[PDB]
Amino acid sequence: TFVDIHAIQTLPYSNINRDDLGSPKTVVYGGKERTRVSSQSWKRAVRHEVEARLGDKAVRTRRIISEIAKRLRERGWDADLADAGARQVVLSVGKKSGIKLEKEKDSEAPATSVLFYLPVPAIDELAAIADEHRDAVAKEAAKKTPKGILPADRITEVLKSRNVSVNLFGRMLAELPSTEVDGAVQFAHAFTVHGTTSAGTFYRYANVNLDRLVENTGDAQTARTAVAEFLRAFLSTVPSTLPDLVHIAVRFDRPISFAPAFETALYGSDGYTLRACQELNNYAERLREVWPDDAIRGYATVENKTDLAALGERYDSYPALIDAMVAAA
Amino acid sequence: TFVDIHAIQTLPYSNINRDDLGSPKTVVYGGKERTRVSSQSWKRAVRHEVEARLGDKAVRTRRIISEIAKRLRERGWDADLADAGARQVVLSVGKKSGIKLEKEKDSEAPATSVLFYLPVPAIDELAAIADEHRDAVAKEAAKKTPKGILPADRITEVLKSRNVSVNLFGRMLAELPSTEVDGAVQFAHAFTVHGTTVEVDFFTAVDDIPKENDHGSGHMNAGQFSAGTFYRYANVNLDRLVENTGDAQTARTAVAEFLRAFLSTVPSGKQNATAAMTLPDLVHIAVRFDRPISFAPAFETALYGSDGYTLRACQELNNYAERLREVWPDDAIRGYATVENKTDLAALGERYDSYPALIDAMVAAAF
Amino acid sequence: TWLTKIVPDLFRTAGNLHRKLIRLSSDLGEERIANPRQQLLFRIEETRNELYLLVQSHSPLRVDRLGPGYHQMRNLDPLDKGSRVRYRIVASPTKRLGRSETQRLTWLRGAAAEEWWHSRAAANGLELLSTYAQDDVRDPGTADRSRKIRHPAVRFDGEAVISDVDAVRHAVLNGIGRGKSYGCGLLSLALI
Repeated sequence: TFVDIHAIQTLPYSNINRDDLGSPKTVVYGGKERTRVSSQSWKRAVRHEVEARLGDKAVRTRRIISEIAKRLRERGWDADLADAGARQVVLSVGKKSGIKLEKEKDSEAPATSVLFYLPVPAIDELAAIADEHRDAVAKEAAKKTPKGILPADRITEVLKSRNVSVNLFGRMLAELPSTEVDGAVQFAHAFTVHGTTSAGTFYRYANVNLDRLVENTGDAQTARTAVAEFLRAFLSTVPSTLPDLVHIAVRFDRPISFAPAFETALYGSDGYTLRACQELNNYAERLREVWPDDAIRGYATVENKTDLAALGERYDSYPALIDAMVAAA
Repeated sequence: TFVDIHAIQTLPYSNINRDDLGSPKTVVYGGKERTRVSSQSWKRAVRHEVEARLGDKAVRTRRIISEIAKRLRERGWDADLADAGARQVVLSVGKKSGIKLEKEKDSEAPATSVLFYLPVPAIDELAAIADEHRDAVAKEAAKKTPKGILPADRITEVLKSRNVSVNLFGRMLAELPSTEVDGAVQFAHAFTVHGTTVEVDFFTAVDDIPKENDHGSGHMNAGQFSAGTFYRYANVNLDRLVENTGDAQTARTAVAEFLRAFLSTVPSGKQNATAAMTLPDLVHIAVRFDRPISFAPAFETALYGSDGYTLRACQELNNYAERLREVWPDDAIRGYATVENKTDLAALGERYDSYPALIDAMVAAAF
Repeated sequence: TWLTKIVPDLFRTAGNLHRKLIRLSSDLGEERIANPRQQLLFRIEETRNELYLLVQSHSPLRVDRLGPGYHQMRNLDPLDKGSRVRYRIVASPTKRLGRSETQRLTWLRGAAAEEWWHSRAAANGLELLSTYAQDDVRDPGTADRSRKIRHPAVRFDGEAVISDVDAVRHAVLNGIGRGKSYGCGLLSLALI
C-alpha cells in the first residue's frame, strides 16, 4: 500500500535550486555540507509535468477574484458587475464575513490573503454560480457594504473539487477546513551523496500512500494512472539528466528511505556513481535482512558493471519498471 | 522486570517536531545545543501504531458529550434528549455537582474542561447506561437545572476500563482519581548525539495567475529544519504493566508490540515536505532486574564532526555500555541488532540478525 | 593579487567606503586601455554594523585609524580547466538606452540577468549566476567627489568550470560589471 521510489541522479549546475541570496541550498548532513534541492521545487516540477501530461490542470493562485472577473466579463457582464460578482463569490463563504482580502491595489481586484488551489473548470463553475444570481448581485453592488448573497453550500461544493494534483499532493485552506485534502505523496529533499563546497550525484526519495490516493480519487483505476504517472514524472522532470539508478519498492508495512546509507559522506577523487549505487545496494541488503518483509522490489540501472542483487528483479527500462511495480500494487 | 531499549537513528533534514514558532526543539546539553524530538510526540506515534496494530483504540478527547450524543442519537433518541442525556452522563459523576464544562459554544455540546482518555467501546457503554434511564432523563430535561440522576458507580466502572494504551502509558483524571492509572513506560526525549545548528530554508510559493512586469511569487517564508543521528531510550516496567493488564500474556503481547512500535514509528511532522522515514541504525534491548539505565551520559560530550557520526555513536554507546557493566555489575540479559558490520560491539550482548528476532528473544527472556 | 579580510568602523555612505579603501594605499597605479577594463576589487559582506568586507588588491594594506587591531592578510597567486571550483559575485546588470529629456538602467526578470552574466564570462569560466532583480549614495560635499545616485546590485554563486584559465583569471583581476568602485566586480573562487 506504500510505493516508494529511490533514485540516484547526477545533476547539472544550472538546474539547482537557489536560496534567498543565490547560493544553492545546503544540508550539513553527517557533519559535512551537502547541496540539496528542496522538495517543494522538484514537487512543483512534478505537478506541472503531471498536469501537462494527464491534461487536467489545477491552479494555486492568490488572485481568484480577478480570474472569476474575466469569466464573468466574457459571459456578458459589465466590468463593474463582474468585479462585484467575484467579490460576492469570496464574500459569501467562510465562518467570518468573508475570505479575508489583501489591501486594495489601484485598478486591480484585491488578492485573497491565502492561496487557493483548485482546478480550472471549478473556477469556471464558480463563475456560473455567480452568474445565475446576477440581479441579486446588482442589488448588492449598489449598497455600501454588500453581504454574501450567493449560496454557501454550492460554492463550498465547487471549492471541494479535486484535481489529480490535489489528490496526489493535498491542499490546505485555513478558512475552509472542509476543503483540505490529505496529501498522498511524501517528497524528500534531494541531497548529494558526497560533500560539496554546484554539481554532484543527488539521492532522491519519495513515497506514495496508496490507501490515501485511492481514498482521494475514490476509484482504484484513476489512482493507478495517477501513481504510474507520478513515478514517471519523478524520473523525467528537473526543476529548471536522467537518473543513474532507480529502485521502486512496493512495501506494505511502512516506507523506508535509504538516506542513512549516505550519511557517511563519500571521500571522492573517483566517480561517485558506482560507489553510490553499490552503497545503496549494501544498505538495501542490510535492511532487508534486519527488517524482513514481503515487499515487491525492483530496480533499473544504467551501469552494468554490477548486478546489485539486493535491489530485487532488474528491469531493462524505466517504463518497464514502473509498469511492473504499479501492476504489482 | 525492567525492559529498556536504546536506539541510534539518523534523520535526514526532517524537522519532525516543532516548537511554538516553527523551530525544531533543542536541548543545550553538554554545553552544546542539540535538536531534540519531544517524548510526547514519539509516544503519540507509538500509541497510534500500537492501537492500529493491536486493534483496540483509546480516545483522548475534550468533547465526550458530543460523541455520546451521536450514539444516543443512533439509538433512537431525539437530538435534544441525546444532548440532555449526555449532559446527565457527565453531570452524574465526580465530587462536586458534575464534571466542569467549558463555556458553551453555539450549536454544539460543551467540551469538558479536562481531556478524557478512554477506549471506544467504553464510550458506547456509557451511551447504554444513559439509554436505560431514558424516562428519568426526559423528566430532568424539563427542569431548569437538572441533577445527576444516573448511577455514579456504573459510570465510574465504565470510566475505569483500560485500553492497552492506558495500561502502557497511564492516564490522569483530576476529578476522578479512582480512574488514574500509573504508566508502565518511561519515554525519553530523543536528542542528537552531535551539536546541531538550526538550518533555515528560505522558501516561496509562486502565484499561478501572472500580472505584467512581475513573476509574481505569491508568498515568502523561512522554514527551519535540521538533521542528525538521534539517541533514543525507553523503559517498560514489567511489574506495573503486569499489574495493569492483570494477566502476563496480554502484558507479553503489549511489551513486544511496544518495542516493535518503538523501532518502526516516526513522529510524522512535516513529512510530506520531507520524507524522514528511517529505521534505527542500532538497537540495544537490555532486560534488567535492578533498575533501568539510560546511556544518555555517553553522548554528553558532543561529537566533533566532519565524519559520519553513526559509526562513532555506535562505538561510543558500546564503550559506555562496557564501562557501565564493569562499574555496575548485573545479571541483566542483554542483546543488540545493528546495520553496520564494521564492528562487533562486544559489550552490547548477544547479536541478533534482525530487529524482530531481537525483540522476540528479549521479550521471551523476560516473560 | 592578494586577499584580505578588513572592516571599516566610524561608513554612512558608499563613496566614503571607496575613499576608505583608497586612503590606506599610498602608491597607487592605474593602467588603462581605451574601451577595455581598468586595472582594487571588493565585496560587502556584513553592513548593518561597521561593515565587514573582503578586499582583493595589488598594493599592500596596513591598518589605519579605527581599523582592525591588527594589520587577516594573505598574498595569493592563482586553476585546471574542466575542474569545478566555487564562484561568487556582485554586479549590476543593465541596459543602456536613449532617455527622454544616455541612460544606464526577457530580457528585471531572472533570465536575461542569467543571459547578461554568461555573456560577461563568455569563453572564460562557465558558471550559473544567482539572479537578483531589484543601494543609494550621495556626495559627502567634497568638491569633485561624485554627487548622488541610486543603483541595483545582483549576487551570483556556485562552482564554475573554466574554459580558458588565463582569461577567467584575467576576468577575476579586472572585475565583472560596472561600478566596481561601489561594491561590484569581485568574483571569488574556491576548490570543490
